[PDB]
This record gives sequence, structure tokens and C-alpha cells, in this order.
Amino acid sequence: QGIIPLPPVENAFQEKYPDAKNPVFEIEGNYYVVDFNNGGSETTAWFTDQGIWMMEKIDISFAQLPAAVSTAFKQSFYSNWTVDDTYAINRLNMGIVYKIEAEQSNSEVDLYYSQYGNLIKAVDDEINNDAPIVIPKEVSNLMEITFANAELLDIQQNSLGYELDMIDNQIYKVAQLNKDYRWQSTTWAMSEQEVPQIVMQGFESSAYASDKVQSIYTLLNANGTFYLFKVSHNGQDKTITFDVFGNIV
Amino acid sequence: QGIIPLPPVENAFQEKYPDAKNPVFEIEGNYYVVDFNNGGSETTAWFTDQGIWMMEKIDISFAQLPAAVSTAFKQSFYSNWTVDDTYAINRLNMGIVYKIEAEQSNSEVDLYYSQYGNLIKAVDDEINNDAPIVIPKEVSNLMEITFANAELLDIQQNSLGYELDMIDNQIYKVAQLNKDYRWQSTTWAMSEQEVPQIVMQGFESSAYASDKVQSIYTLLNANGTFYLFKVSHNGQDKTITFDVFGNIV
Ligand SMILES: [Ca+2]
Ligand SMILES: [Ca+2]
Ligand SMILES: [Cl-]
Ligand SMILES: [Cl-]
Ligand SMILES: [Cl-]
Ligand SMILES: [Cl-]
Ligand SMILES: [Cl-]
Ligand SMILES: [Cl-]
Ligand SMILES: [Cl-]
Repeated sequence: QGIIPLPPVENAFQEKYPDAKNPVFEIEGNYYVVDFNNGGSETTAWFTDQGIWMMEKIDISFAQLPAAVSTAFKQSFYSNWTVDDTYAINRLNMGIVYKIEAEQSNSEVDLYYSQYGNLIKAVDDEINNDAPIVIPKEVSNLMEITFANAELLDIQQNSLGYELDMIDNQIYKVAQLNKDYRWQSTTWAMSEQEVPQIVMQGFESSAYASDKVQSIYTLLNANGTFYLFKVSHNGQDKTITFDVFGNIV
Repeated sequence: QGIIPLPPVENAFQEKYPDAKNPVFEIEGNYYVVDFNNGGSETTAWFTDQGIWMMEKIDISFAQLPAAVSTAFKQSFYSNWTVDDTYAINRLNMGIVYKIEAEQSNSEVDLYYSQYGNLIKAVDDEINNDAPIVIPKEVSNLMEITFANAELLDIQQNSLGYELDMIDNQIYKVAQLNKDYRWQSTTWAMSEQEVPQIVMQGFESSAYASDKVQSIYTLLNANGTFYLFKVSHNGQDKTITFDVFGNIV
């Protein structure tokens, strides 16, 4: 069953997955897609016409998730929902992404996580919603110049343009690009211990020093570098922005 | 001290405040402004050149606030800040607004509340930032036709147009107008008892039934009437919108 793959596809497939069993190929969009058993795990892999491997999706159990991911889920808005399926997704030149499919009553959500438990996105479940992501030349050029060591996890389209989700020395960084892929901003959560001394002293000498710290983000944009302290009091949240001298802006 | 008011301003002032002591007039923008002792509290009143009364700002103590307002402050993000000043503000053809000025370290905030303790707005304190609000014909017409029972409390400009804050039959409502003052939406908070039964049954049979309800708001716009349930779990918030049929949209 399924179709006969082109020889370069068959060759790339057999070279990458020598232990594959019961492979079944089909054409979906611009890719040769193969469902198969690999070391007892149901796997799907995507290849281009020329046999270039682009992605794999592996069926895993909840117990096979890294601790950081299972903990992220357990601490999430959806922790009480029933987990239906869990997957590991590897795309060409991208870091690993874990997918948890969860349901409750008449709703079903697809949760995508970094290996460190960073929620990349949450979407309504739909069948066949996971496919290859071609990295545009503009994005590879930007990564080489500005984020040389980082590893992309996802490229998402939004109204303002594109979002790059990446891991940079285990930091989950989100960069916004406009519709022409021109960089606009980068933001990430940091630990209080990592905030520069001058900024941290500003915060500790400010009105907000006694408030509960919910999170701290660095924000980089055309205007410079900023530190966003999200603090709370009586269950109300406020985000206070500090500049590089530790002054409130 | 100060300047001599035009005779129509002087007469309007004496007629409206017969017991005023130590009045001092100045001109500020398009208005004659007078500072005076009114029955033991400092008060400021604004008049047009023609002597039309536009506003008064009355110095009050925290104890003179309606209970709802002082309670709103004590439950706010700023409950721990030091109260520097409190005022009651009455503007022509508008309902009463209470202002609380609070400070901590080198920050100061101005909190404006309805008589029921609804936060109208919160802004960084700035000297003499309270001034008359000329109600445009478009807004007066809209209040007469569409919100005939309501008292307007504030008109606030925003990027999408204008925001009208009002009290309509003891419900605090916020209406959004576009830049031509054309109505876009109206929203207000409600209790579960006030929500239509079909909508509550929809929520109670949905995936979000077991989550904690933080608030429920009705939203009216060109496309219909909606119910926004802001719920939480593991400290994470999500707003679920239901239509008049009790279905999630
Ligand atoms: Ca400083
Ligand atoms: Ca229904
Ligand atoms: Cl979440
Ligand atoms: Cl960076
Ligand atoms: Cl420093
Ligand atoms: Cl401060
Ligand atoms: Cl809190
Ligand atoms: Cl209404
Ligand atoms: Cl919660």
C-alpha cells in the first residue's frame, strides 16, 4: 500500500532509518511522507522530491518527556485536561519540539514545548497540522549574523510579520520580524540573579521593590535594551520597564 | 492677589459659591480658574469667559470617600502606597469622579474612581493635570439616543478613537467609539446570577466549568452580544467568549 517513492527518496529514507519497518509512503503537498515503525516507535518522516530529509514526528509516551516538559504541563493552564497523545518533532536545522494533545469536554488543545518546558504555542487541535518549515534565506541570514549560536524551534506568521522562536544558551528567545523579515525586537525571560547590577539596584530602590516578582524579561528593540519587571500586589499585575541605567521609563 | 475676573465670571462665581472665602483668580488656557476656601476645604472652580461653570475640584480627606472607593483603593495594586491627596471632581454634565494621589519612593500615581469604586483610569501624577472636558456634540447626541439614562464620567482618547466611561442605571459601562465618534462597543461586568441561563449552562458544560472564574463581562458590538469568562488555573488566565446561544465563539 501507499505509493512508490522516487529512488533518491527511498535511498535517503533507508540511509537515515535503516531499522524502519512497514514503511508506507504518500505525497502530501511538496513532500514524500512515510509512516513507519522504528525501534517499536510509530514515526512519520518528510522528504523533498530530491530526498532531502525535512522532518520527523515520533510517537512517545508522557513518561518519555523531559522532566522540564512534563513539569511545565503539570503547572499549565491545561494541567487538569486529559492527555491524548504526545510527540517529539525534529525539523531540519531546528531544535526538538514536544507536542502534547489534550482534551476536556468538547475542546482539544495542541501544546508545543521546548525541551526546557517553554510553551511555544497553544492551538486548537486539528488533524494533520504538523508539517515541514522551510527556513527562508532572510531568516538564515539573520540567525548567522545576530544569533550565530542559537537554534530555531519555530517560525510563526503573525499580523506584524514573523516570530522566531529559538534556544540561545538555553534561553528561550522570541524575535519579531516585520513582513520583509527585518528585525524589530527580541525578548526573553531571565532569572533575577542574571539581571545587571545597575538595573537590579534600580529595581531594589524603586517603589516596586516590595512587590512580588512574577517575571523578568529583557526586551531589545530599535530604542535599546530594557528590563521588564512584572510584579504583583493584591492579585493585580503591573509591568515596570527599566532602562540600562536602572531607571524607570 | 491674582487677577480680576470679568464681571460675568465674577457673578457666576458668587452665585454658585456664595460662601467662598479668599478667592484667587487666574487664567489657565481658555478658562478663568478660581482657588478658594469653601466651607473649610480648598476648592478650585473653572469658568468660561462668558461665566459658564465647567468644573470644580474639591480637596477632601480619605474618610470623605464613599466606602466603595476607599475599599477599591485598599484592594488595589497600590494599597501599600502613601495617600498624598484626595479630591472629588464634578464636571458640567458629568457624574462625580474621585481622585486619589498616592506615592511610594520616587513614583506617584493618580487613581480616578467612580462613586462605586470602578477604576476609570490610572496615570503617572503630573501637576495641574485635571482640567475641564468639553463634551463634543457627537457624544452628547450619542448619550441622549443610546444611553439616555446614563451619567458620563469621562471621555478618554485612545488610538482606536474615544472611550466613554459611564454609569448607566447603577452599572459601570465602558463604550468605545472610533475617531468619528461612531459607536463600536459597550462592555460591563456582571455576576453569574445576572448571566442568561442558556449562557451559564453553556459555560458549566464546557471544558472551563471547573476553572476559577475571575470575572464575567458582557460585550455588545456590531456582531452581537457576548459573554467573556476570564477564568484561571495554576495562576494562568484565559478569556473564553460565549455567544447568546451559550456556545464558545
Ligand atoms: Ca536611578
Ligand atoms: Ca451548546
Ligand atoms: Cl499554559
Ligand atoms: Cl539577542
Ligand atoms: Cl551593571
Ligand atoms: Cl520609584
Ligand atoms: Cl499578589
Ligand atoms: Cl448598553
Ligand atoms: Cl488560578
